[PDB]
Amino acid sequence: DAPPLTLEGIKDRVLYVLKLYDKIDPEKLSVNSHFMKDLGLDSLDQVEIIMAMEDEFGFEIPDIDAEKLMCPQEIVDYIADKKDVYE
Amino acid sequence: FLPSAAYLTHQQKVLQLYKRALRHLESRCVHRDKYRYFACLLRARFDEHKNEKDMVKATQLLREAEKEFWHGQHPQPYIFPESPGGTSYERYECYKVPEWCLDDWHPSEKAMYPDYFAKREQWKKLRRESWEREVKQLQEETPVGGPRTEALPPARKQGDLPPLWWHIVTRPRERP
Amino acid sequence: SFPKYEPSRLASLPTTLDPAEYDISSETRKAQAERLAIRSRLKREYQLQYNDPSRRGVVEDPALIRWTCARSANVYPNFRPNTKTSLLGALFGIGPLIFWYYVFKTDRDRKEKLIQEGKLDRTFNISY
Amino acid sequence: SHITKDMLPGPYPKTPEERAAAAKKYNMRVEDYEPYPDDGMGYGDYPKLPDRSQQERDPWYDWDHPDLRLNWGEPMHWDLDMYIRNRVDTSPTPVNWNLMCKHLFGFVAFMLFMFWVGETYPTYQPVGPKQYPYNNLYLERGGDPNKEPEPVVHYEI
Amino acid sequence: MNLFSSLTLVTLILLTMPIAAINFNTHKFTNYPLYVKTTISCAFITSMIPTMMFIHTGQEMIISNWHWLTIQTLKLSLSFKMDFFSMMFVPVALFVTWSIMEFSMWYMHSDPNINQFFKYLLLFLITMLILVTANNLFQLFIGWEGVGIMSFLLIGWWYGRTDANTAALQAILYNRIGDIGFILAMAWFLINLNTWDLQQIFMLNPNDSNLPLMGLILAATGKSAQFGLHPWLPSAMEGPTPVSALLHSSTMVVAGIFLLIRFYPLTENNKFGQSIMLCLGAMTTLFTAMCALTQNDIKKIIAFSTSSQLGLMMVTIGINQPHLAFLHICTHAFFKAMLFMCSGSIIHSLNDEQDIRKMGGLFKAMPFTTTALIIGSLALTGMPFLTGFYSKDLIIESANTSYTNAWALLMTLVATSFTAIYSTRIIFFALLGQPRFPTLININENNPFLINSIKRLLIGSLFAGFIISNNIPPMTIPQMTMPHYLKMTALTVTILGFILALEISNTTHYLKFNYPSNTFKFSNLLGYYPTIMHRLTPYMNLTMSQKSASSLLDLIWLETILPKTISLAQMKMSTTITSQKGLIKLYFLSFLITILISTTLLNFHE
Amino acid sequence: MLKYIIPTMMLMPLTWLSKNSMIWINTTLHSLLISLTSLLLLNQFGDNSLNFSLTFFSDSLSTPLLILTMWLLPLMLMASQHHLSKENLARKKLFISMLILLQLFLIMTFTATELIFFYIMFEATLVPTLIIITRWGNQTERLNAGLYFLFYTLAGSLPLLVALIYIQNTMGSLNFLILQYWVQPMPNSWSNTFMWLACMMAFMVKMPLYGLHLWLPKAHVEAPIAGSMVLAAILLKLGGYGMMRITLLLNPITDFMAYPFIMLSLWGMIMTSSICLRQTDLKSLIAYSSVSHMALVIVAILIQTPWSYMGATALMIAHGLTSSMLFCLANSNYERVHSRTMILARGLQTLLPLMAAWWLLASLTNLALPPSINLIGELFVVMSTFSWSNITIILMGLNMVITALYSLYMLITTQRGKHTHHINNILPSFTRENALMSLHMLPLLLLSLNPKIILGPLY
Amino acid sequence: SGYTPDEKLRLQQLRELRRRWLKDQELSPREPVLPPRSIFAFTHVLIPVWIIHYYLKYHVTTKPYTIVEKKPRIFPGDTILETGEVIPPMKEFPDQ
Repeated sequence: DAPPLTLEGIKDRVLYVLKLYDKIDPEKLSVNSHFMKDLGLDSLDQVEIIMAMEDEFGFEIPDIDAEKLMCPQEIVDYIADKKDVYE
Repeated sequence: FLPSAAYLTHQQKVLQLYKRALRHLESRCVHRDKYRYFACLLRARFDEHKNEKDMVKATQLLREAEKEFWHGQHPQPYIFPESPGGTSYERYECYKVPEWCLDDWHPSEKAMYPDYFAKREQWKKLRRESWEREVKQLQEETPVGGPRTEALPPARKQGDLPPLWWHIVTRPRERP
Repeated sequence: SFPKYEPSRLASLPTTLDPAEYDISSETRKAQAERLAIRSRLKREYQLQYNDPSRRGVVEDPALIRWTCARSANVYPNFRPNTKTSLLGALFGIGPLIFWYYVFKTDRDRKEKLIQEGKLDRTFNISY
Repeated sequence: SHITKDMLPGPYPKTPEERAAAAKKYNMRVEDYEPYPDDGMGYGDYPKLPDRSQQERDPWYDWDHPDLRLNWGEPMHWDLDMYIRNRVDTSPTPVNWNLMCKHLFGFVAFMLFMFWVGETYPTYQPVGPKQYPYNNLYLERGGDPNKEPEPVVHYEI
Repeated sequence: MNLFSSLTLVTLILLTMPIAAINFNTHKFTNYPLYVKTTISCAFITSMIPTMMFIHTGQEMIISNWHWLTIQTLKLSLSFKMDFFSMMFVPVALFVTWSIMEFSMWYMHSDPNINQFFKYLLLFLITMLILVTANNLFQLFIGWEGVGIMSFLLIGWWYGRTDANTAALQAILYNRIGDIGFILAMAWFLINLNTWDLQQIFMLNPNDSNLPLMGLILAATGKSAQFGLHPWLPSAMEGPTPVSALLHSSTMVVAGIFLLIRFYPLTENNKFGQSIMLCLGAMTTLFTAMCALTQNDIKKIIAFSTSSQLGLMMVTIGINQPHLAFLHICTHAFFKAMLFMCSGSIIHSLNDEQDIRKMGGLFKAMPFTTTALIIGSLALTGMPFLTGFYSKDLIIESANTSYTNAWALLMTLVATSFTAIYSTRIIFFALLGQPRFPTLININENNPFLINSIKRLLIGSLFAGFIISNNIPPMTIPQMTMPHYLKMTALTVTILGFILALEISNTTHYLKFNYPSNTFKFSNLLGYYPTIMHRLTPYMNLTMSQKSASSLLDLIWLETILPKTISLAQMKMSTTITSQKGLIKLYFLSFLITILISTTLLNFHE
Repeated sequence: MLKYIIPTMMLMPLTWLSKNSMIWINTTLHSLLISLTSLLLLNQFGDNSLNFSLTFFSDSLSTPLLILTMWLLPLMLMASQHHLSKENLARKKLFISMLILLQLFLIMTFTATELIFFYIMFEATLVPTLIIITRWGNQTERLNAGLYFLFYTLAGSLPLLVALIYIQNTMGSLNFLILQYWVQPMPNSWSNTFMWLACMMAFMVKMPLYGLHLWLPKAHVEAPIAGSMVLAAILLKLGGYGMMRITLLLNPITDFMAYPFIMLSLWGMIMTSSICLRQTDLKSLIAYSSVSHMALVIVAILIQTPWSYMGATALMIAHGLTSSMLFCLANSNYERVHSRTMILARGLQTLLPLMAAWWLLASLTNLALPPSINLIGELFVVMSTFSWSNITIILMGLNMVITALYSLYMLITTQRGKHTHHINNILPSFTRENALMSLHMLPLLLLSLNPKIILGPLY
Repeated sequence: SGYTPDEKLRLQQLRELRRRWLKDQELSPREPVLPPRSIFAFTHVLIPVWIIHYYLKYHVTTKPYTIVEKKPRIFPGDTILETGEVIPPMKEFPDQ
């Protein structure tokens, strides 16, 4: 029992649950858009978003990674490192 | 206790405390709605005396926070079924056969699998060809005599693959 | 609000309330950086000697060999007979021996004098 | 090969050269190296460690030996064989240690005490004994077909 | 009867073909699971007959052949007896394990080491059968250690996973404690009664029944996960799922009290022993009851539940009522086989979460296993009046109507209330709440194998307890004459537990943030027993083996006492004698002192 | 039996005048033929033992041990390649001929008429094993190990000769038949105590007991596989055999002076099981296992029940087979990685899949596999010692628990949990290792079927 | 904070290499593998029954002290099959 993933679908689901969140906009919601650069939201709220990622996908990401995600592209890249779905 | 640096940060210590407190609060609180309530309560508790610019008072109240947190820990946390100490923890290690093997098959089994073995052979030639001169020129010239980090710069200038790539790229899938 | 979590040799002390991760002066910063340089040098040497495609044999850790040779052969030197070590040896070797010897004295004298009286439970006691 | 200077003869005196060569051979900081000291218990001049090392060394560091907690270069602990996971869990307990042992022993003493109080205070019900018909199952108890038949009978009440 | 003996021996022998078949394969099989399933079904259709012939007939017989070591006044052959409980207990185990074959076809469907798995599982069944059929006690010992080591292998199936081999080591160590108890009983039997043969044992029942009974108690607590020797049971739940189902549903978990059932004329006497029986079982029951609250691992929850049921069976052995305990074995076996199978179906269908944290709303998420789990946890404590009514409630009726401890009855009281309340808790946290598990769902249980397995075991859970309880001869005097609040008291305890857990769930709905009042700690950190013992006693022997054995008795001190003194003495005598510098006057003065010391000191002429 | 001695004299020059790549098959084949030829031995019946000549007589104590020796030879003779294939042809011939000469003195030792001949062939057994382990020890202290071995076994076995000449000139001839008929109780003097302590102490040293077992770990970690298996199985069980024969005389004082040997045996068995629980260097674990089982053998000898003797000889044969198998497993691990340690080579469930079956089966045979001969021996010894004392069952069962424990840890340290993924030089499982394991364990299960052979003369 | 761009470059090269490796592991030549080259239940339920029923009659009953019953139960309303006599039944019940 193991349905394999896809790159586009996991990007869509990450951007989906980001768009569910409050203090950002659905207007300019880019995968290639950082957090401290243009959005200005908190590092505290950044790790809240990290926790939302983990509670969707059911595994920890460690602390030395947790400093250095900062954007949804590297989020999708690191969960693609974990689950390793590269057809 | 980290690969790149030596000390975390003050803020990184506070951040790890926040993540572990949020995790232990998950494990304490069922039904998810009062959990969202108490999570906003703890977010406000960090909002109480966040923005001070002291050092000694900051680390002192952080110590007292650690004391009242080690009191307020849940004893059997809901760790995910991939965590160390969890439920899987290399659950499928039975089929995590390493990739240095499989050369010692009988060649009848190589006649069974022609295409994968020929492509692994050209991977191996790619491994051996781009190995000594450039990669070891980087790893013998480009750092200081003290390395002072566990990272490595890529093959950033001209040519081949970034150094020491083999047993990190060529690894099992972690899920057969 | 808390009894400060007394540690023991069994119960460990967690990494939060150290409290040595608080007044981290630049001497200790320098020491942690030196320890990081140590681990960096070790893992760099290992990863050099490890990823070689022409390499066939084992990695030959001298730390494991050093621990084994210290644990087995490098015990008998260095030795000095201390009075505390000698008394602890004669207590941990002869104490239980004379203890079980006294109890075998006791049980055998009781059983042999009981069967010399003849009042054993030997209604049938074949498989001796 | 294997140089003789990678064994460990001799103890910790004297303090410049022994600690120097220990930092050399053990790959450690000089003040981080600690002799035991020597007390006639062998031990050579082997390093003293922080001595827990297994519920320490948190797993997300991703070192080289994952089920050994090594790094391929370490002072391995002298008593490492007791330390490894699957052998002894040296975790920080959630509560205490003395509070744990005292309340467990108190619970055991309480339960065994009430067991002895039960052993002097049985249950019984308003029921007499069983009036077995034939001399309390004689000839189907121990036997004696001609030795001792005994006159004893119940009277109906 | 040639028919009767022949059919029992072929129920033995049909569980011998598949192991040697795949060891004689030298090919590639595909439907070896189907082969094992159909031969277990064949074993069941053979073993259904002799029970029917038994209750129709009686004729309670023993078979024995292939003797070896007729050495002294005994002889031991492969020797087993088909009697009442040892005959009707076989088809229950066969049918339960047939369901487990189905559930293992589903559960391990994507893991191609299934052939070695079914070989280990079949050999475990064979060893358990050889245990439960025997009267020659050495064959009991064979089956005893064999199911211990097959339990080791099935727990440590997943190599890797330090939890697994840790658990398996703990289990096998506590089973060696069972082994020392059993061999003490064996030694007393050999030396005093010339053999270990229950015919001769029950022909000559002595009044000194103290040392073998203590051996029996130690074997019982080593096998049946009792107070102080329990914690290998949740540790054993750390294995795979149908592994745990077979391992602690029917097989391997009742075998300790099975021996005490088997020795019932031996334990007709020595009321000191039955007092120890019931007090020990009450201790297990309430201890695992108080530990059983506040736990969030479903396998460990059902482990605590079956430990409590084993405690009630120990009570049932303590009162002179062995046949109620055997009926509880059968009902409990069907019951928690079905229960483990249901919960494992849920967990494997829902991405191996397994935890009550992030479990809640699974009502109307697929309704088949929800019906299964509510029939299970309702049949727990015996909703009147069902299969689980009969066993547990005749247990408590005979317990209250006896010369009991007057503390053990209170233990059964409070622990029956406690198993009612965690039954309510496991239902409410498993099905009824809000659905808490992440998105990208795999919500399905469509499988013909699984629906037929759950199907046939709940159908067994409806009828077979009543069917077994009816057509058996009452080997005891039934009490059946109770005052007020002595027969209704089971229903009273279960309904008050339902109300108490109902208001616990009402407080669970609220938002309060209650504080850990340290009964929380004592109930959720396992009663502190695995923590304290597994940090104390491994530290003891491993510290003494370092200090005393390694560095203090054998190596360094023995090499100083025997070789060193001799070798250094000879070295010093050499360096004193042969280190004479080469003079001449010294040698002739040595001649002179030799002549003088031979003449005048120790004379030789006189 | 002379028809068993003389083909071994014929088997020696076979090795010499066979040529290159021709010695090996001839020696292996013909020693297997001798295994058939002395499988034909067991004619023993009823009242007496099978007794043919002034030269020879064989008990059913000597029968399974002699069959075990000649069966263990060709298995070993195949086992000792891969470490002398690169050596010289002449040195290879010297090695194989030394093994054959050692077998010859083993058979001479087992079928001795008078105990003087037993002593001569006893130290004749002693001498070539030294040469084997010293010429091919393959570790830096084979010097110290051979030195300890020869000095302990001589200087413990030295007053035995004096005591045998004393029994010669006090009671007529020393043949075991007439000594069986001309025994008489020699009561509590002090010279009787010294003489008993001399004979029993010599064979104590041969077992070894706990008091001076220290030569035995070095003699198994610093020896090749052939001398290791010969040493452990045939030499230690030969010491037990010799004590079994000499203990027929000197019955009246063993109740007075047999107490402290029982004590040191039991407490040293417990301490040996403790010390093997923790150590590294996997090869040594089998050696301390041997010390534990032979302490159990010694307890079984000094209590004097026929139950005890039958369990003793069962434990002898079973631990001989188990320890030789487990030595060859450790040799296979040492051929894979050049470590000899315990924590380095890990994993090996993935790699070498049917090697796991043999490790599991070996740890089962150490674990007292429930119909195995090992459990039969341990069980009957526990029976006889619980007859001897009602309180010593505590130490026996504590030995049982720790025995299961260290056998299981010996299993799961090496072949459980994680492959270290840096070794990458192991060859796949050879047919040689699996062939040697099928040669080890099929006879053990056959003897587990009908064990009326392996029970001793008090059957 | 975040990555240094050297780590970004290194990691994107490892993106390309790791994707190429895991795609190369995905084989499909349309053929991964290639090989170069009632009565069932009848035997498996009759044949051990035949062998054991043959074994349990002749040899094992010529061994004398072999398999033995616990005797059937006879009641005061029964009769013996082989010899043949009834048992005189029990007397009056009354005041049941």
